[PDB]
Amino acid sequence: SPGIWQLDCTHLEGKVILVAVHVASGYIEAEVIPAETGQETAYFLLKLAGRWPVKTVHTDNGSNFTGATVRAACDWAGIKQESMNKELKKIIGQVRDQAEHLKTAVQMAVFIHNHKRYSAGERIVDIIATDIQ
Amino acid sequence: SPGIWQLDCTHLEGKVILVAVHVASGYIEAEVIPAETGQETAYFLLKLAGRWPVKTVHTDNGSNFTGATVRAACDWAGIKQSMNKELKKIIGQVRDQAEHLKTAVQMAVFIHNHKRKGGYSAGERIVDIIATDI
Amino acid sequence: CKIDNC
Amino acid sequence: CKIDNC
Ligand SMILES: [Cl-]
Ligand SMILES: [Cl-]
Repeated sequence: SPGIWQLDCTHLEGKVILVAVHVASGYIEAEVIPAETGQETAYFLLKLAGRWPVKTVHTDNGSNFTGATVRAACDWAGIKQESMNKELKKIIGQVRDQAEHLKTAVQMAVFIHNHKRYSAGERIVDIIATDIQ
Repeated sequence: SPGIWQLDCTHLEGKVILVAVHVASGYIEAEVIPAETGQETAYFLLKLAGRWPVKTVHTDNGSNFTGATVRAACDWAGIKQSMNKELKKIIGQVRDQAEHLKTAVQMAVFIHNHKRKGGYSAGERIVDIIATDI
Repeated sequence: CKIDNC
Repeated sequence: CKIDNC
């Protein structure tokens, strides 16, 4: 269970945001990507998998998951294949006017989400540390 | 301290890579960015600070740190203001497996952070240090 | 002064 | 088949 993540997409201002939720803790990684393509999705996962011990990613199994590039990146990295989107959009709306670019506002929301008080950021480290022990 | 990170830059193929090292564990976060500018540097730090409990970030104090936008991002986030060679070595091992340098960098990050001798990896060490501190 | 353009 | 273009 420590290794399990849920990947979803959400849309604001005509841009695409990918959201990875560490299921056991509620910790999130999110970013704006230029299009909801295999290649962009593969790169996001590769990034994630380098930062956390990612065993299984549950996805929506849509168009950006049927292709060769996601499959190759997951293989390499050893990854097996609405409240949250709404929560994140809520926070984004609270900070939006503080940033020129949506991408900045997203990362401010990530910060807020993960550090709000334990925090999610505290919970993920606790769960992984207990697992390594 | 668990909260201390070192930020450096390195250059390959005409591109800029920013490397943040968690000093107590050797865990790294790295990204290709389009230019070594305040705005890009501020964004990278904002991103980092949302993912880990970042208290202090030691930087090279160069041109991309003298401006208004790193200072504003760091204020907001509450951050107070060998490895490059190692990372370029790993990038070279994987480079031909990727079209784009950015992908190779993230493969290198993965390798660096998950490599272990049997004892622990850097990814394991950072979690153990932050959890002990909580 | 925005977080990305001060 | 590259990790970013297979
Ligand atoms: Cl998706
Ligand atoms: Cl720098």
